Amino acid sequence: LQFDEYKNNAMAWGTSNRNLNGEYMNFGKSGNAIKTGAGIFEQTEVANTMY
Amino acid sequence: MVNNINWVKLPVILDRLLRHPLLTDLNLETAIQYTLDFISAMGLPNVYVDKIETIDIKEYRGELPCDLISINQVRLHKNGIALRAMTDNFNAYPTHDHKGEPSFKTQGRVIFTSIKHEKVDISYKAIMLDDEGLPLIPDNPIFLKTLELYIKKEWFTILFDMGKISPAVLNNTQQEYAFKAGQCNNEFVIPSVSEMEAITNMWNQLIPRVTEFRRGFKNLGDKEYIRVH
Amino acid sequence: MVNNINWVKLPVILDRLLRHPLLTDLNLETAIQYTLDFISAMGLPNVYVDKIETIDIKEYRGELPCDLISINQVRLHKNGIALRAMTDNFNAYPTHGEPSFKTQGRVIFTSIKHEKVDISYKAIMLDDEGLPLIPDNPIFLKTLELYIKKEWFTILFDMGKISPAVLNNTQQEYAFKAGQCNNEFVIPSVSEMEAITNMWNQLIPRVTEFRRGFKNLGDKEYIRVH
Amino acid sequence: MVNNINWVKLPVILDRLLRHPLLTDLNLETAIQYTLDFISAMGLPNVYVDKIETIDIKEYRGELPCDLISINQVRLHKNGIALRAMTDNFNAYPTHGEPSFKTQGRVIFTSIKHEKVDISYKAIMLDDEGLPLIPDNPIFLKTLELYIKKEWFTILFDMGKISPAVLNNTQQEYAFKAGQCNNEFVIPSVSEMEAITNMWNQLIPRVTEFRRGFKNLGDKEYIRVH
Repeated sequence: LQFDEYKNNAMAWGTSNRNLNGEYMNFGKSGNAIKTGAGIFEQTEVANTMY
Repeated sequence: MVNNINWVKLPVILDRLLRHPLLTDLNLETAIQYTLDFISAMGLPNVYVDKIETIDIKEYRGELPCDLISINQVRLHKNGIALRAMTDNFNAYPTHDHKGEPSFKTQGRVIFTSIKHEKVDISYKAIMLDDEGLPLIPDNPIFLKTLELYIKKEWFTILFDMGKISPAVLNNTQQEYAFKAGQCNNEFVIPSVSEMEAITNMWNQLIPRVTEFRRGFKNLGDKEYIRVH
Repeated sequence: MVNNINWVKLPVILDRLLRHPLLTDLNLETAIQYTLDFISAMGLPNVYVDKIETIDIKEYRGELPCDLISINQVRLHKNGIALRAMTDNFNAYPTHGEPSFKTQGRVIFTSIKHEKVDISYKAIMLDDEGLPLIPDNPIFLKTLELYIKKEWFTILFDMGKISPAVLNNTQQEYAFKAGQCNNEFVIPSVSEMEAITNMWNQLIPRVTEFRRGFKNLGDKEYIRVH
Repeated sequence: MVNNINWVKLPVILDRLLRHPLLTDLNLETAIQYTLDFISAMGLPNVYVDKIETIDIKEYRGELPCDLISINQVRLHKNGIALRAMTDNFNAYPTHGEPSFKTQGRVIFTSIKHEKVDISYKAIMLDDEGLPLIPDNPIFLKTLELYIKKEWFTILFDMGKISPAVLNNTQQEYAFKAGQCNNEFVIPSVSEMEAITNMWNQLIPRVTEFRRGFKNLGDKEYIRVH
């Protein structure tokens, strides 16, 4: 129930950590880059977004 | 080597040289350099003393002992796993991912390893010293005769460039050195009756042993017994 | 190399040379140049300190470090892929693949526009002064003494101040000690023969070590039991 | 080349020559000729600097740049198709194909009438002044020191001011360093062997690297797995 809450909240609320220079800087516990993708609520807000 | 390497001080070599009345202006200062030029050119590993020292690696770097000349093997202090050699050109340098086998690299008074924070044991070779801080030379009178001839060869070369020695005297000294410097090479190299048993076990193997470097070359000369069926 | 490179200064070579009463007019100034002729003519790779340094490629070009002599490799910073060599004749030039590099002076021409690359190179080891530091290995020091002896005795022989059999003996003694010193610095040790034993003895060949930093060249190739 | 080409001015070779007191009448005027005769005699393509310039062809003829020595390639500026060589005896000449070029003086004779072409050529690197700029590499300097010494001692031997044994040593001391400086500047590095390794080992051989600017020459040839 907690791993599926990890699977839903990363699909719904996932923010891509690629900087504008195209390099990730969030590093894990062994030193390698954590590569995260864009979720469903970030990929919808690029074209027709409003506030 | 067949014989034992007994140690004598450096003024033994000036008992022999100043028997020649042309070499009487040789000194200890002149004999110290020509002994070290000789020991290094001959390169017999039985002239150096075998020492083992544990040093600690800080950040892919360790501080190396002072009296070292050459490292036989480095190992790890916790495992006993030996380290081979660094073929990497990019050892401790990280990519911007900020990203297998232990290895080492030695240039000066510093050792460059592939491990970050660990103690390593270094089996090296030094010069054996006296009560004084002088080198201590072997007792073998093949070594002492060809060291006598080497110091006589470099001194007579200086007299021949000045013009104070006929060319047939240097040409004879260069000849008599050339034989005794090969005979000294054959003496200090050719294995003993005890040391040919350690080669009889290595050479004769029904199932070949090809990983003695992972150990400390400990079972290089161990007998490979085979069960009888 | 079996032995280690314990560094000593350049006046060490004049304790040895000024023992000769014909070479008493050699200086530190002349020992500096005749050392630099001797490091480069021999070209032994153990005398060079191995440094690594990152540059920034601006537009197919970047500057090069001030103490560079020879580049071992150049690799990309983010990926890690080593750059091979530029075979192109028309690199930065547009009209109307695998990356590559080419270094001539203090500039390196790469095939990538705006990137960073790590350069692993070689320098001369300096001193507290700005002077080169030499190994104390008495096979190296003896033949470096004989190089300065031979180039000085050549000068005297052209002026007529040295017998023709004296330069002939000094040219002979150098030609042995230059090939003996060469083999002293290039024969592999017990620790470096394992890096050749594991490279040579391969059932499945590894032929792509250059994409890495020649890192796994000495790695033993293990085969499972089935 | 394992090393790099770091530049020094011409009078560094006169720091080295005038240590010999039988050469102390040399000038900067004398070093300019005997180096340019030398640099051309070795013919090393690492000493020359690579430049690329787009010219325009008027009618089977074009204007060539002023610093040129040897053209690597000529390609079309619109296509990228390189030009081979003019084997035609009758190029522009009508009676009553593949593009080509032929360059004699400051003129390049092509087989295309009105186009723009890119010429990858090799030039001499120069100073603040307009004088040639030699490598600092102490094998190149040691044999350029011996080249100007050999050509000065030849003049003396013809004048009868130098014994045959002095010139015969300099003719021999040059003759060894002339091969060593050749081999210093030609033998490939650990990075230039990968231009050769990816080219030598090919299962489907590539035989059309001249149409490109020799760009894909040392590219690795990958085979799919099936």
